[PDB]
Amino acid sequence: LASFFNSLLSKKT
Amino acid sequence: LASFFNSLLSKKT
Amino acid sequence: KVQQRNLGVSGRIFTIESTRVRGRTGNVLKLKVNFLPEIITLSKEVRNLKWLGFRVPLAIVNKAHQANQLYPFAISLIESVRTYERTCEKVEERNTISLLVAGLKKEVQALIAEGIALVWESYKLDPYVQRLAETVFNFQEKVDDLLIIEEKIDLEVRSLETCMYDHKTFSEILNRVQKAVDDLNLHSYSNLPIWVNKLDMEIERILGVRLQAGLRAWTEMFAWKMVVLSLPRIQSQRYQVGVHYELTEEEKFYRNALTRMPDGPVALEESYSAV
Amino acid sequence: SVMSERVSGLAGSIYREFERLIHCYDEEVVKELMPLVVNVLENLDSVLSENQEHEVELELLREDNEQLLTQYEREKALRRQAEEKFIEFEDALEQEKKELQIQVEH
Amino acid sequence: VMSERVSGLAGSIYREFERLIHCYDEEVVKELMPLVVNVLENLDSVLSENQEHEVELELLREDNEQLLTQYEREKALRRQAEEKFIEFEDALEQEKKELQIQVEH
Amino acid sequence: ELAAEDEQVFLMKQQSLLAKQ
Amino acid sequence: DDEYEKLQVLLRDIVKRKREENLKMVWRINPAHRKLQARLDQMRKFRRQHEQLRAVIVRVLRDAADANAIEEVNLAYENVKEVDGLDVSKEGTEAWEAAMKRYDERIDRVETRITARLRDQLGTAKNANEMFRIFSRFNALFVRPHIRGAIREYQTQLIQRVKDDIESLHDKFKVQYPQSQACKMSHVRDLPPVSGSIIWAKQIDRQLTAYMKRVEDVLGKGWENHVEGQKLKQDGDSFRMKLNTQEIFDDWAR
Repeated sequence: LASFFNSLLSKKT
Repeated sequence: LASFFNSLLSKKT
Repeated sequence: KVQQRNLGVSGRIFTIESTRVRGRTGNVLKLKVNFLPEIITLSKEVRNLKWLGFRVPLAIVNKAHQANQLYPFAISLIESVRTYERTCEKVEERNTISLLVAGLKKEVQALIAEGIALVWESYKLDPYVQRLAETVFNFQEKVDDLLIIEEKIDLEVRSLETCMYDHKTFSEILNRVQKAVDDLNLHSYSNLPIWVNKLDMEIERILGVRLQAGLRAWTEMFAWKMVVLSLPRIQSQRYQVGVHYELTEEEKFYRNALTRMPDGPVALEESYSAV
Repeated sequence: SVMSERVSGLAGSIYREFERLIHCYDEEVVKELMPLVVNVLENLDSVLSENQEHEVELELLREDNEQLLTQYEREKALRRQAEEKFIEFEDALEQEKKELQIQVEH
Repeated sequence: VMSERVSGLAGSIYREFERLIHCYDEEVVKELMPLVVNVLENLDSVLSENQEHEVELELLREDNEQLLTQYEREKALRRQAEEKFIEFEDALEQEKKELQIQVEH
Repeated sequence: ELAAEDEQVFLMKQQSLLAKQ
Repeated sequence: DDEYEKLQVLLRDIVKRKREENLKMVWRINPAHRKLQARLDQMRKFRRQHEQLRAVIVRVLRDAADANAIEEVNLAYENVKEVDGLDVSKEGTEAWEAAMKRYDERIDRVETRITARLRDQLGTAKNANEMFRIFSRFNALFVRPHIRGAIREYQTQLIQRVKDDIESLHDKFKVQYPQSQACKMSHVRDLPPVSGSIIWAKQIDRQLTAYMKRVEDVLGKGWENHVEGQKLKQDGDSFRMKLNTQEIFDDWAR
């Protein structure tokens, strides 16, 4: 469940 | 629980 | 001999023993109910000899009373396990239908495996007997119903080679087969689309043979192939409603019958060569 | 811990709002709010998974209560049926053995 | 009543909401209010339902244990009564037919 | 799908459950 | 009874403690109120079925035959009522037995009279729908086993008609909602197609429940365990499993 928005974040890094 | 975030918002608008 | 043997019913209700069966190299181990027939004959003998004026010992009468107060669950368990073994042998006779009743076999095996933990003197023995007997009777009648419909389905499929080449009789036969599959789908057997597709490949092969026969009998060309090519396909899960998708022409009619041509595409080349 | 459809739906709406707020202003909006949201989101799934266990335990133990009550009542009744047949057999065959005793005494 | 874990996580998102409101503008959370009060109300209501289920669970488990024990004692009494009955049966019939062979003598 | 197990291995497993308890 | 059992336990454990002071020991007890207890048991086992028959009779039998039946029911209850049944004496017991026999003969005569009042069904009902309606109106008379056994040649035809309707609705559900004309007629009446599908499946389920109500009415109580009702109930259950609308709603929500 934590993976979803972590991916949300790492899009531009 | 509505009232509290409601205050959050109107407290300075 | 009875006071030497020391009968009595205790322990859990089921019993898994292993016997060496002739015709099978390994031992085949079976399921039996922990209630010996010697207990029942002892109950009959105690009820018989007591009226005869023959004095029986107190432990023998105690065992007979404990047996007679535990008999109605035991006979029902014996009947259920014998019906289950008979029906499992009946479905093992025809290997073509094993995947159709996997759900019922799973349910009955789950009810057996739950029931293997119950001791004879447990309080739970009253509703478990009724539930097991109801489930086993339902499973047996479902198996017999499917045996009858599978025999009829095999008859209707084998009647397709002797059916005359016209759209009306082909449509009627496929309508009967679709209605039988509808009857299968109403009672909700397991693995229905896989078995329906396995039927559908065989019926597409048979229709390819019949199309080959009609094409070499042709040797208005377009009208003769629409007799087979416009036949409606067999739909497995047709009872569902609501999904607003439309099946394509390949999955609605037998539009791949030309690929199922047993002599390759050369019969279509031989048909077009005469024009 | 299997996620339900309802928690996945409201987390999808949270994902929508978070993508909208990321696109609208900057990255720095989400960087402290999403760890304060995801633990509550895990807590929703945890309390639903515990609640369904509570429900199935309630149903099985309830039906075991109604099994116990009627089984005890039937067992009490069949103890009573043992306890007057004793009395009837007792005084009947005691009267017969007493009449046998006095007829053998004379 | 508001539960304390929901109140603490509520305070976490309250200070976060204050940070985002003071940091950029007032439209940061204008589309975030009825989502987050629904999520917090969901957690509170399901936790309250769990709280009801726990206390009714402990009540029915307790009198379940009591009913199991009293039914086991009733089993003991029933079996004892049947054994006493069949013993008294056999003994009295035994000396009764000893009396009638004494009669036939 | 649905694939109920073979009866033999199933009741050997149940035989093990009979023996272990 | 329970206080007497506890006291009898006390007499047992005191006479086994007083063996050397007693030589003869019997337990012959015939309490005088047990015959009274049997009298009130028989009085409830009259009054319960009398109330059950009389409430139904004054409820649903609203011709001079019906007035004759209710007057004969009142006459039977008054003929039993005029006899003092509280007497445990022998002459009162025989008067009670005679009143019971007279009440039974009157009730059986009334039962056969209303059976003949119910056997004119073919001479009245020319179509199965009004026979359905009169069978529904007079349903509570079929708790009696004689009335239930009297109607057997109608029940088979009614079951066959219901089975034909169930098969017809099965062929209605054989086509799907996109191929149906109902989707077109809902779209021309401003119904969105998801909600139109939900509506269509719910009205099919409502018709199925109405036919289940009809077969419950025709076969009386315990219809699910009947010879013909078992297949009907099983197929109705299996059809209602396929008529739910939760998954389409969930897919629309997703």
